[PDB]
Amino acid sequence: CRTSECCFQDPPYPDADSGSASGPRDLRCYRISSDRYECSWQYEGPTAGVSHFLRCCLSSGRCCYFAAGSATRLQFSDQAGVSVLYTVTLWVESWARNQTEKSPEVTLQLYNSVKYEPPLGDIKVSKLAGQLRMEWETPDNQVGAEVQFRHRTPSSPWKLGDCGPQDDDTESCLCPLEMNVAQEFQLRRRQLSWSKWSSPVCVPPENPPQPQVRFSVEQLGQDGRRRLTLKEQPTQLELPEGCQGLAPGTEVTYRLQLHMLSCPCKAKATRTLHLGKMPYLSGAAYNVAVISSNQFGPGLNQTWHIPADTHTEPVALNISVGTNGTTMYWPARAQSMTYCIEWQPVGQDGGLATCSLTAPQDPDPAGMATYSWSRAMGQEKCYYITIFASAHPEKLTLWSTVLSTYHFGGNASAAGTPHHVSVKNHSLDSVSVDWAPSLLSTCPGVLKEYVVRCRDEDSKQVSEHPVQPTETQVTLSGLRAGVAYTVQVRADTAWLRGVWSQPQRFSIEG
Amino acid sequence: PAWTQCQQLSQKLCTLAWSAHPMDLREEGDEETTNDVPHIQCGDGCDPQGLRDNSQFCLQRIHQGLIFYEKLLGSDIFTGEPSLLPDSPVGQLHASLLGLSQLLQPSPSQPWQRLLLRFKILRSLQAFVAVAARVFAHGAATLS
Amino acid sequence: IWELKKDVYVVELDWYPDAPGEMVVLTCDTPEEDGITWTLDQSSEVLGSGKTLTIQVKEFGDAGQYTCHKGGEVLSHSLLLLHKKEDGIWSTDILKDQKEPKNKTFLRCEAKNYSGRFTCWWLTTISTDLTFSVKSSRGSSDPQGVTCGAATLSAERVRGDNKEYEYSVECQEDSACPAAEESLPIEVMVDAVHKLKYENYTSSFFIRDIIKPDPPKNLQLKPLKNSRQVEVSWEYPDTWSTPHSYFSLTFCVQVQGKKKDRVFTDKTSATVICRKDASISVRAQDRYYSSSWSEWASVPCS
Amino acid sequence: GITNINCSGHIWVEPATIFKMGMNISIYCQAAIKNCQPRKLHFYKNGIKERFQITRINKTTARLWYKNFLEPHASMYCTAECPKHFQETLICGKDISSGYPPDIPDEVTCVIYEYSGNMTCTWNAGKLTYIDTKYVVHVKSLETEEEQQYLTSSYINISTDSLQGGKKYLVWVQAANALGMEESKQLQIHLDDIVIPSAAVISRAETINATVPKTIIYWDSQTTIEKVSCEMRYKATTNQTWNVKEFDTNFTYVQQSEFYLEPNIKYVFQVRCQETGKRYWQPWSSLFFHKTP
Ligand SMILES: *[C@@H]1O[C@H](CO)[C@@H](O[C@@H]2O[C@H](CO)[C@@H](O[C@@H]3O[C@H](CO)[C@@H](O)[C@H](O[C@H]4O[C@H](CO)[C@@H](O)[C@H](O)[C@@H]4O)[C@@H]3O)[C@H](O)[C@H]2NC(C)=O)[C@H](O)[C@H]1NC(C)=O
Ligand SMILES: *[C@@H]1O[C@H](CO)[C@@H](O[C@@H]2O[C@H](CO)[C@@H](O)[C@H](O)[C@H]2NC(C)=O)[C@H](O)[C@H]1NC(C)=O
Ligand SMILES: *[C@@H]1O[C@H](CO)[C@@H](O)[C@H](O)[C@H]1NC(C)=O
Ligand SMILES: *[C@@H]1O[C@H](CO)[C@@H](O)[C@H](O)[C@H]1NC(C)=O
Repeated sequence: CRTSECCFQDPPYPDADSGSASGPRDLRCYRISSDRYECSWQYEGPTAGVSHFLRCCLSSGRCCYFAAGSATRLQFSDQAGVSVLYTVTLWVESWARNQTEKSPEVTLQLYNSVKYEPPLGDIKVSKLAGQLRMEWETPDNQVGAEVQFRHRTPSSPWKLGDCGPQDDDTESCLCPLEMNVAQEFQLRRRQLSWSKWSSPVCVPPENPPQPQVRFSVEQLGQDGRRRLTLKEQPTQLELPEGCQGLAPGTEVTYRLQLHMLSCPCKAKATRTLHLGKMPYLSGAAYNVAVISSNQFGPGLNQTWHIPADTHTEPVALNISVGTNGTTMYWPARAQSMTYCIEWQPVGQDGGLATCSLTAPQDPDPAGMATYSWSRAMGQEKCYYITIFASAHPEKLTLWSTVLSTYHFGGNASAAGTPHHVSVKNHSLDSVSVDWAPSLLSTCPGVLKEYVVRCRDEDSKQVSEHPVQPTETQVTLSGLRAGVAYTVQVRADTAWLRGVWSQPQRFSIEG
Repeated sequence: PAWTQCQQLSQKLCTLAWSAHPMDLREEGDEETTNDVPHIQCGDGCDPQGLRDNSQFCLQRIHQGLIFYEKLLGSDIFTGEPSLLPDSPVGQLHASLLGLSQLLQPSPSQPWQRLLLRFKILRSLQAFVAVAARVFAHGAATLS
Repeated sequence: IWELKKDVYVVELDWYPDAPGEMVVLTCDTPEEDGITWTLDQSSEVLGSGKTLTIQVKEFGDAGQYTCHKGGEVLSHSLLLLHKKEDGIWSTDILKDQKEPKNKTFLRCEAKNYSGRFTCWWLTTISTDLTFSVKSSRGSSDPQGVTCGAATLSAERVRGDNKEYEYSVECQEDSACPAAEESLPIEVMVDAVHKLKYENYTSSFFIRDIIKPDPPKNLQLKPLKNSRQVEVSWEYPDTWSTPHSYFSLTFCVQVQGKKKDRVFTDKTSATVICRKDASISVRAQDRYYSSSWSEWASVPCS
Repeated sequence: GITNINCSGHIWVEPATIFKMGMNISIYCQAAIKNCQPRKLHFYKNGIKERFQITRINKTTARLWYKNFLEPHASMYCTAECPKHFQETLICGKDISSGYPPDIPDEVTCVIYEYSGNMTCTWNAGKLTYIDTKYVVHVKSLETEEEQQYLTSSYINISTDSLQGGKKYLVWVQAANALGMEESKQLQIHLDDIVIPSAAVISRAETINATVPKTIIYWDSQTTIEKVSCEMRYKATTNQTWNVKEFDTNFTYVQQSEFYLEPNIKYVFQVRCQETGKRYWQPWSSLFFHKTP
C-alpha cells in the first residue's frame, strides 16, 4: 500500500515449506526516536534476486506485512498500524529463486526495546578539583543511562571505571588526570544492551612542555637591520597509540613575544608573533619569549636576550650647545622617518640610555635631520649615542639603526686641553715633553690628533708638529744650550682645533 | 520644556537602563497589574500626532511614571542588602531619573526577594524609558 | 475527550506500555433512533449498532473516522485524534525543535517594524497529511483581537538523512497602536495535526521583543581620490516605521575582506577604510530598545 | 508584581538555616505549582545556577547537596520548568548564614579611671563567629548578693556610683549567639584597687653639656593620688631592647629626672604609672623622640 504503512492483506506469495538453511536471521527491533522504529536482520547465502518481507501480527490476531524490497532493514512510525504499547510478533519472510524462507519469531513490546547510543563525538573536557571532568550533551530521547568509561596512557592498558547516574540534559564524568603523558578515554552507555565504545577522547597534559627552541641573530647590516632565525624546533609530545594523529584539539600552541629593550620612551615596545614568521631586528637590544599553551592553559615560558650592537661608525654628527638648550644634527636617511635617539654616559656600567623620540622628519636643505632639547646631556662627558628610525613607527619589526658612535658633551676644545704637561732636559740639544691623556682620549673617535708647539724665546721663532692621538710623550731635538724655550700642546678633534696648554718655559743646562 | 537637554539625558537614561540589566523567572498569581505600575497606554497622546496636538497630556503621564520609578529605585529594594555598589550603574539611574523629573516640571522585603525584585523593576524600567526617550527624541527635531 | 473542531474530537492518552487507555462514547447526530450501523474509516465491516457507540481507545489502530449509517446512507462523522501524554509531558513529535535561543523553542516569530505585523516560522520533517491551524490573541484574562491567516509553506531544504520543511503565517493586530508601551503579551496557539496524531503548541512575546529590522537599503560607496578612506552612504530600510525621527535606528558598519573595524553610527553616513578585496557590511538595530540586530547587506570595496 | 514576590511552594535546608561553617548541607525544594508537574527543578545561588550535583529524588522534590559550605551569606531559591510555560517558574527561597559557636571569653579586667566616674571593662573575643553575637556582662556583689546585668556588642562602662551595694563585687561576661553560648571565668574586683590615675604626658627634653652629658626628661601627670609609683622606658632608635627604672613620685610639681646618654644618638621615651600596690598599670605613654647633641 505505502512505503511506511503496513498492509493488512495476504502476502502475494505462498508460505514457507522448504526450510532451507540459507535465509533471514537475527531479527531485532529498536526504538530510535520518539515515534520512529527500525528492524534489522541478516541474510544467509547469495543475494541473487532476493526480496525480503517483514511480517507482524497484533494481539487481535490480524496480521500485516511490509514490503522491504531487497534492503536488509526497514523503518516505520507508530501510525503504521504496528502496535507499540502492546505485544506483537515479528518475523522475516524472504523470497528467493521461487522459494520462501522464514526466520525465528521475536516477541517484544516495541516501546520498551530501546538501544542507547554512545556520545556523538562532541564531548567537552575540563580540569576541576584535581580530577579530569568531561561533559557531553545527552542523545535525543535517551535520558537516564548508566555510563561507564575506560582509559589508558602510552604505557598502561585499559582501566575500567564508573561515572555515576546521568539524568540531565548534559552528562558528566569525573576521571583522574596524568601530569605529563597524554591519556586516551573511551565511553559507553546503558539505560537504567550496553552501547558500543565511543570514538576516542584524547587528553593532553595539564602543564604544557617547556619550548625547547634555539635562536640565532645575524650581523648588523648597512641598512641597520639583522634577521632572527630558529635553529632548533620543539620536540613532539608522546601520545598513546590510539591518539597518534588523532584529536587536533590536543595540540600545543607556541607563540613568540618580542620586547624591544631600546626606545623605552615609546608607547608600546612589545609584539606577539607566530614562530613561523621570523622578524627583522635593528641594532637595538631585544628580549624574545616563547610561550607554550594547550586547552588547559599556558605552560612555562623561555626568554632569550639579544644584546645591542657595539660597532662605531664615523658619521657627521654635529651637536650645538645654545643658551636655551642643545641641538643635534645628523644625515637623514629617507623621507617621513621617525627617529629614536639613545645616549649612554661612558663608564656607567648598567646605566639606562636616555631615550628621545622625534616626529616624522624629511631631509632638510643640507640633507640633515635634527633634534633639540632644553637645558640633557651633561657637560664635559663622553656619551655613546645610537639612533634608530622607522617610516612605520607602529611596526617594531621595521625599525632600523641609523648611526652608532661616541660624542663628547660640552666644550670639547676647553675640556680637551692636555693636562700635566712637563718638559725635562734630555741632552745638550734635546728635551722630553710628557703629558697626561686628555679627556677626549676616553671618547673613541673624538680625538683626531695632538699638536706640539715649540718657541725659541731668543729668536722668537715658532715651530708646530702634529703628533698621533695615542702618543703622550715626545723627545724634541736640535735645540741650543743656554737658550730659553717655551712649549705648548693641544688636542684637535675631527671638527675643531683644541686649546693650547699653559706655556712651559725651560732652558737646557747640560 | 527643554527638548534638547531632555532628549540627550533620556538617551543617557536608555543606555544606562540597558547597561544595568543586560534572565527570566515567572511568579505565579500575577494577572492584575492594574494600577500597581503606571504605563504609557494608547490614548495618552505620545504618538507623533499626540505630540503635534498637545504635549501636556503625554508629559503629565511621563512625569508620574518618572516619579514612581524614582520612588521604586530609592526604596530598600535598591538601597538595602545585598547593598549595590555606588559606582554601579544602578546608583546612576536614580540620579538621572531625578534629573529628568526636575527638568520636566519644577513593603519591606527579605534579602533573597531583592534580586528578583530588582530584575523585574529594571525590566519594567527599560520598557518605559524606551518610549520616554522616543517622545523626547521626536520633540527636539519637530517642535523646536 | 473534548471537542477541537466540528466533527473532530481529541482523545487524551497516558502513553505507557500496556496502558488501559480511555473510555469513549460516540453518539450519532441524527433525530433517528433505530437501524443505525457504524464503520471505521473506509472499512465496510460493522463495528456496532444503535444510536450510541462505546469503544476503548488504546492505540492509533482504534482511532480514525467513525461514521454512522441508516438505510445505506451516511448520517454523520466523528473523527478521533489522539494526544499522547508521556508521563505528564505531552508529545512534540511533529514540529522540529530549533533549540535556539533556548531548548523547546518550536515557534519562532519576528516583526519587521512596529506597526503590529509579525510572522511565525516552524520547521518539520513530515511531508504529507500535515495540517496546521493558527489562532492568536492578546492577553488571556480579557482577550483582544488579533487575526491570523492560513499557514502555508515557505521554503524546503535538506539537512542530514532527512528533509526539512519551513512553514510561515502572517498575522496582524486589529487595534494596533505602534507608539504605546506594551503591558500584557501576545499568545500564539498552533494546532498541529498529522493523520491521527494531534499536538498543540504555544508561544508568548512582546512585539518590542521580536523586532528584527530589514537590512539597510541603497548602499553606495564613494572613496576619496587616491585614498583608501571610503565614506559609506545608505538610507533607512523601507519597511521600518515612520516618522524616522521617532522610531530611530542605530546602525553598525564593519569592513571584511580576504584588523577589525567596528563603528556604530546614529547618522545615515560614516567613513571607513577598505583594504584590498574587502566588503563593507552594514547592520541596524532599534536605538532605544535593544531588540535584535539586522542581517548584513553589503557591497564590495573595489 | 513589581513590588512583591509570590512564593509558589516552600524550601528548607538540613540541618537548619543557620549551621556550623564548612559542614555538609542538603537543600530540599518542594514545588507546589498548581496545575503543573515540574519538568526540571533549577536551583540558583545569588542569581547563578549551580548546575552540578543535583539529585531528582522524586517528582515534586529535588535535592541539592553542598560540600564544605564556606559562605557567610548566600541567597538560595529554587525554580521550575513547566511543560506549557516558557519561562522558569519560581517556587520559593531562603537565606542561609554560616558561622561558629562563640569561644570562651578570658582576660577579664576592669578599671576605674580617675575623674571619669566610670569603671571600664574589657574581655577577649576569641575566634571570628561570622554571625550576630551578643555579650552580656554580669556584675554581682559579694556583700549584698545583688547582681547587675549589662549588654554590649563589644565593651561597656559601668558608672562608679551605681556600685552602692558594697565594695566587693564579682564580674563575668556571657557570650551569646544562635549556634552556641559560653561563659567566662568569674573575675574578682574591689573598687579601691582598680583605680588608675590620669594619663601622664611628657612635656619636653633637654640635654646639659657638662663633664658627663646629662639629659633631663620633663613630664607630669594631673592625678590627685598621693602615693604613686611609675615606670619609664627609654631606648635608642637603633636598639630593640627597653630600659626601665622605678620611681616614687608625688605629682604636686613637675618631676625631673636626669640621664647619662651617648651623644649624637636619638632616643625614644614612654611612661606608665599606677596607684602604689594596686594591680593595674597605666598603658605606656605616646612615643617621645629626642636626640642628644
Ligand atoms: C492545548 O492542549 C491541551 C492538552 O490537550 C488542551 O487542554 C485541554 O483543553 C480542553 C478544552 O479546553 C479541556 O477540556 C475541558 O475541560 C473542562 C474542565 O472540566 C471542561 O469543563 C470542558 O468541558 C466543555 O467541553 C466539553 C467538550 O467540548 C463539553 O462536553 C462540555 O459540556 C463543556 O462544554 C472541557 O472538557 C481539557 O481538560 C484540557 N486538558 C488538560 C489536561 O487540562 C488545551 O486546550 C490546548 N490549547 C489550545 C490552544 O489548543
Ligand atoms: C566607655 O567610656 C569611654 C570614655 O568616654 C567611651 O569612649 C568614648 O566614646 C565616645 C562615643 O563613641 C567617643 O566619641 C570618644 O572618642 C571615646 N573616647 C575614647 C578615649 O575612646 C566608650 O565609648 C564607652 N563605652 C561605650 C560602650 O559607650
Ligand atoms: C517526594 O519527596 C519528598 C522529599 O523527599 C517527600 O517528603 C515526599 O513524601 C515525596 N512524595 C510526594 C508525593 O511528595
Ligand atoms: C562613661 O561611660 C559612658 C558610656 O559608658 C560615656 O558616655 C561617658 O562619656 C563616660 N565618662 C567619661 C568621663 O568619659
